[PDB]
Amino acid sequence: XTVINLFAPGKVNLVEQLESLSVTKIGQPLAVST
Amino acid sequence: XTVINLFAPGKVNLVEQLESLSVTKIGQPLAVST
Amino acid sequence: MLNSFKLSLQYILPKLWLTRLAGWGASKRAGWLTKLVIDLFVKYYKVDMKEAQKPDTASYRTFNEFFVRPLRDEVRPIDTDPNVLVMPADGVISQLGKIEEDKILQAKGHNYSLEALLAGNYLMADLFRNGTFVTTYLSPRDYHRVHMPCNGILREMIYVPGDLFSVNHLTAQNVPNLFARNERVICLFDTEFGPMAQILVGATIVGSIETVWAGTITPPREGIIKRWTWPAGENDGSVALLKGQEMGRFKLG
Amino acid sequence: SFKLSLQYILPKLWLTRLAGWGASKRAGWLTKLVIDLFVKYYKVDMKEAQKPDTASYRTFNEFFVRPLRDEVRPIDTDPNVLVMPADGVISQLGKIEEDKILQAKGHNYSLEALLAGNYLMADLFRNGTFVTTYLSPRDYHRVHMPCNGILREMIYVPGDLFSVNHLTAQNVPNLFARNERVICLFDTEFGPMAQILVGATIVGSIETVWAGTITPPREGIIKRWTWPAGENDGSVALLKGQEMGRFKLG
Ligand SMILES: CCCCCCCCCCCCO[C@@H]1O[C@H](CO)[C@@H](O[C@H]2O[C@H](CO)[C@@H](O)[C@H](O)[C@H]2O)[C@H](O)[C@H]1O
Ligand code: NA
Ligand code: NA
Repeated sequence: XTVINLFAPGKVNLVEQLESLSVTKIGQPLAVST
Repeated sequence: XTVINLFAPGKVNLVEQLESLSVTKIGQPLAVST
Repeated sequence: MLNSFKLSLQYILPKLWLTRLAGWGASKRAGWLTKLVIDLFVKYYKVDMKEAQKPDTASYRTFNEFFVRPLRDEVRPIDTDPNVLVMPADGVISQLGKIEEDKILQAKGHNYSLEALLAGNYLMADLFRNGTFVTTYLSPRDYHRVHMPCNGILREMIYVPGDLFSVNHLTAQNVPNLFARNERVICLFDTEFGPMAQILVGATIVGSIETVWAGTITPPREGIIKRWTWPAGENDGSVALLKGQEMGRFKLG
Repeated sequence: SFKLSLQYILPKLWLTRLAGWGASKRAGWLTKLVIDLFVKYYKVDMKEAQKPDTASYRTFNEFFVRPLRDEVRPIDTDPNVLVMPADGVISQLGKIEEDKILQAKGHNYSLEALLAGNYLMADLFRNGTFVTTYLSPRDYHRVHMPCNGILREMIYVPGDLFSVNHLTAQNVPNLFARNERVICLFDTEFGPMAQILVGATIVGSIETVWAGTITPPREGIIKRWTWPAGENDGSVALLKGQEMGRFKLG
């Protein structure tokens, strides 16, 4: 296994399509700067 | 089990008779202010 | 109380001794027997060997060599918007979203403490209260190395002893503090997006954790918290990593 | 050496919970029998107990945490004297050599590791003084204040339940830094003071007088409580030789 990321308040927005059980692939968008 | 005491540097002197395997009893002297 | 044979095994099974036994076996050069176990694994978990640099299962001398196999670069293009942070790991999102003050979601309806995940480090928790979290689960079929979401200067690493519970829907729903009680490595970075933590959490069998700067962190398991620090990026002795670069991995043992 | 290997093989936590279950049972004649066998084998001095009558204890744990008659533990009256918090024997004592505390001849452990990586708390005690007291099965199992103290911080630290004896003190690395323990930090007239209660196999249950039973349960995470400075609402103050906590089975 498990990787946990933490980001500071106000700093990133998670890509809106991602939810529990969304497939992840290295290099694909996770979050965007605010 | 075990009790560990920590004291700040230069604050107490351990009574000089105490060593490894000295019998302890609650209320008996352990240390003195410097 | 949930009366569940499978759940009770999590508490009865000698998870540490099974993890050490698996690490012993996975480190062995066992020729045909290595290849057999890898082939059974590849079949049962539906591993995609076409993404691997070495697609031939005979090319791996040890099961652990196979478990940590590299991918062909072409197959994981790194997004080029510098405003975009990318997924550090192949697998599936477990949970993600807002850190609700000190609370992170483990499963629908089940929270755990940010401060507990960070081994009682309230100064580090102060960086992330009301922030954002992402939990990625890597399954046996997935690539087991972990890459950077963005450019980062490494500032702090914390090794946290803990349990080796399995991670699945059953334990996510029923084991309190699952990720805060499992053996893990906390990595804290300075980034363009402020402080960022990337935490590698072990599980039963898959209990060995490496970083690219420190090598194998575990095993062995010395039972104590260990802390490393590095200076700010402008200073001698700093460690910097780029977006999509390898930062660590998991393996058996 | 066989005995050392068992430390790593034995289901220490399940044996501790089994003993806790048994020790919490109001089992009449069987409670009294186990107490009497224990008193015989460990040569317990029941004359020092408030209730010397072994039938007066409804649970083995009630017996294990038995109070003493006040007369038999007179508290030193020099206000410049700190007193022993526990009946037993000194394991090791002396100077904290920068971050290093002596476990046994030729084995050190880290002050920061004992304090579960709390570097700000370690900074209070670097180059300070430590005392490690071992309580045996025959000893009184409550722990008393070495001096007047205002409680400021308590930290519950999950960990192992290794046995504590000469063999493990000599051979188990980080014995006290890896065992389940409760760290208590006080303001005193002699500066910051820590009193740390470290569990062992069987004797794994830790209480304080302000919080009750800290463990069990064992929820696998560090927990931290804070209290204000003295003479503030919510403050917790204890006098020299007052009871501050105890150990029991479970
Ligand atoms: C999930 C984990 C499961 C992974 C699958 C494999 C696990 C099975 C464990 C069985 C033990 C096999 O043990 C393995 O035997 C072969 C014999 O060919 C040895 O082979 C190697 O070392 C021996 C000497 O030690 C040399 O003579 C030999 O030329 C060399 O290649 C390995 O060094 C040994 O590690
Ligand atoms: Na192998
Ligand atoms: Na180990």
